[PDB]
Amino acid sequence: AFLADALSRVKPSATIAVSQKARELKAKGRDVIGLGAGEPDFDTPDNIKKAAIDAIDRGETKYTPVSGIPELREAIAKKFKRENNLDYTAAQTIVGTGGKQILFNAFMATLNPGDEVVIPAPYWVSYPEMVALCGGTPVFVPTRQENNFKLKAEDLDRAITPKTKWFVFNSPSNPSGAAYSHEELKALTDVLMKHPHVWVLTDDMYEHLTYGDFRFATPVEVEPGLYERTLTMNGVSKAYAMTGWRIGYAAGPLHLIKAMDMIQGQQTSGAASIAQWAAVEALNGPQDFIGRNKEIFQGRRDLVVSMLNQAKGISCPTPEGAFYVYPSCAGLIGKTAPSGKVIETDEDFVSELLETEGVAVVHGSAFGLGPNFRISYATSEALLEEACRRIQRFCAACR
Amino acid sequence: AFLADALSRVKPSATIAVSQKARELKAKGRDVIGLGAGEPDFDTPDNIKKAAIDAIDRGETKYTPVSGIPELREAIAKKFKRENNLDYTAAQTIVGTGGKQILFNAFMATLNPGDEVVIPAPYWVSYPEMVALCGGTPVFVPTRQENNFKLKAEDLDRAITPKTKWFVFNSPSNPSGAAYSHEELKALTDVLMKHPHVWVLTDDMYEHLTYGDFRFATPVEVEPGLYERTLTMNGVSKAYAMTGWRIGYAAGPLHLIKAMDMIQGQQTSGAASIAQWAAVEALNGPQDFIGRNKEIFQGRRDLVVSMLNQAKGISCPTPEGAFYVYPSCAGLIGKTAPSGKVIETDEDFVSELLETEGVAVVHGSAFGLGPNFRISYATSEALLEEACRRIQRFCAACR
Ligand SMILES: Cc1ncc(COP(=O)(O)O)c(C=O)c1O
Repeated sequence: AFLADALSRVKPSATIAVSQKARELKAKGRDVIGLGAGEPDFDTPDNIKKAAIDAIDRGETKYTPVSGIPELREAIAKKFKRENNLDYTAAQTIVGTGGKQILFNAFMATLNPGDEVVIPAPYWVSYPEMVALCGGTPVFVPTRQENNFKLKAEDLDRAITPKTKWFVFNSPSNPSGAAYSHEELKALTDVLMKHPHVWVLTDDMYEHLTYGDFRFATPVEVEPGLYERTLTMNGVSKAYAMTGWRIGYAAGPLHLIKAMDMIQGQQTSGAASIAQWAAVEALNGPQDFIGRNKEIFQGRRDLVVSMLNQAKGISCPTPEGAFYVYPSCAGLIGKTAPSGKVIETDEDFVSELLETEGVAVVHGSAFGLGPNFRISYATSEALLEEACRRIQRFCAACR
Repeated sequence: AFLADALSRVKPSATIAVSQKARELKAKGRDVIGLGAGEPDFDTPDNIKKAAIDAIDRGETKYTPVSGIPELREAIAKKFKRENNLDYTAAQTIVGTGGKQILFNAFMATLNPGDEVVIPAPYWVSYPEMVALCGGTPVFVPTRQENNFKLKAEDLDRAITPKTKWFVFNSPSNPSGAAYSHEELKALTDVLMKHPHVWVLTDDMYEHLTYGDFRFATPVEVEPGLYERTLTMNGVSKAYAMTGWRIGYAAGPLHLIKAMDMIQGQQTSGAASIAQWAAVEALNGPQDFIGRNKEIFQGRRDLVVSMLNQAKGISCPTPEGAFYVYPSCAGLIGKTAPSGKVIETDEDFVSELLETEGVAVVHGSAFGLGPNFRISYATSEALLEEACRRIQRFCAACR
């Protein structure tokens, strides 16, 4: 037909559908609280704004090298050494239009029909969509809430086959907020060292959003033996409240970086020049924003964890990173919502919650693990408190 | 293998190669004049820069709708009506990270194995690279310099087969600077009306760079019968000297725009927010920059054409738009260059010109039609004059 056969491999997005239903409820006058934000509710710090404005003033308005301006590729190589104790040259780095484009082109540069990509559940839904669009086969490995949504080494090992090309490792996790300690990650790298053909795609986007005394670690830092088959991907979107600017980056083996540069050159050429100069300042400038926001987010996390565990039938683990919680609604399965609807799935729970209380969350089965739902607490404490009060009232009314 | 088989369908780029030898020669201390620019030498106009700075100041730093902020999509729909007398709603528009991403995802959203894409030669080198990467088959149809590189209806009709899905229409053209009059375009749309399965991808990027009394016309304006199978693509890169900002756009039928949006959502999630607000001002603001640059560029064109036609063995047509000339070196084929090397191909002419005179151009066979070479006159008149003198000296020394 006219559209590519490949598009049929991509399942419709439950997350966009939730945003759409919420938007429809607000349009007809309902008081809706959205709990699906994927971006901080803070503006970009002034120092980053000023650097962008400076680049505009100087006339940095021309095409950049496809893989990034040299100032930013250098800043990225230094960040990987300074923050993650990894050794990359600037030539091993690539700047994309979002971390999204890094992941997309890593897959488009590598996937052939029959290639498998191991994706732990719950997963960010864009991961299997990209793999499927690029023609690969997602292979999902479920985690369990009793293990705080973290992968068991034995489950990772069973999922790997000679057809496995990639293992996607996202810590801290969207949607669960789970974050692997050094020792938890070492158990997984020990498995990967037993399957040397499997490349590792590590999504470190939420590196700087971690709570308490948790210490972030990335796969090649934990296992240097993974250096020649890992793409270490990160970005400024979450850490620096720069989601709109679209700057992500990665570092890895030269032959992969060259292949992604070739595809990126056909797709977008380099990322917006002004946004790249902004990202240079984000990485090289003062880092006070990071510490300030850890405290703000930890308080929001604590509020939501406290309130959700008071709700009838709800159980909420305490996450260690990112700004998501992944509570279970297992205690409400089989009960009758206020509307009369029998709650048979987490999708029923979430759609009844939205209609009855105007609180918009995403059901866990959309991310590969239920009966659960995701809440993003990247919004005000007043809105979180009001939304959790409504969730408490809704759950108490289920019979 | 680890890298995707699709990558092997893309031939290595001669445009990057020549840019490599020029950079290398410059490193050895040669005074190189580069005539392979693809971007205005002027900076982004101040009104656009100010709009960008305003957007930064007030915090337009969040994720946008994937297809673009509503202000820009509305500005695009209004531009297509005001400037091209086309009727599109804002829902029919899509904003991408460069015109490249518009073109790339038009193909990625549609191409299946065996789908053919008719590309007139000389062609922008990225067109067949995109088609091949996405699995399509480029089908080249040569034009003649005697027609100033404008396709004849009979030639278009002979290249269309039942497998043709796309016809790529780039006017004014990179590399040739040819621009089809309304009359000349009607000859091709008359053919396209007889082949209803062929969609039209019209790349109007150089719309606002035309000379003399020429009046730009776009296919759907010429033939409204093509409305339901054309993607009308354009951008701010060339007209507003915004190459580094990466904003391109298109309008077309909703079923294609929605497919392109789905793919763009997986790739970038939407263009840099600050750059979208700059492009709002580009389209809606004063257009004095366009008119000013027509005069400046026309004078550069006249200078380059006249000097090239004084170079021995060179024949330079007068382009109607863009900022390229596509002179023939047919008169030098078989002569011996100053080095003593016999010029067999235009690739030989171009590499000898670079090595002997330090002038960097791109050989015509890279664009599918020779013996020719492309010169960009988006550079100062002093540099064009000096480069053309060197070319004259080189050509005179060919025996
Ligand atoms: C886990 C994860 N990876 C990658 C991304 C991409 O972030 P961006 O493309 O905005 O830089 C996100 C954003 O939603 C994310 O949550």
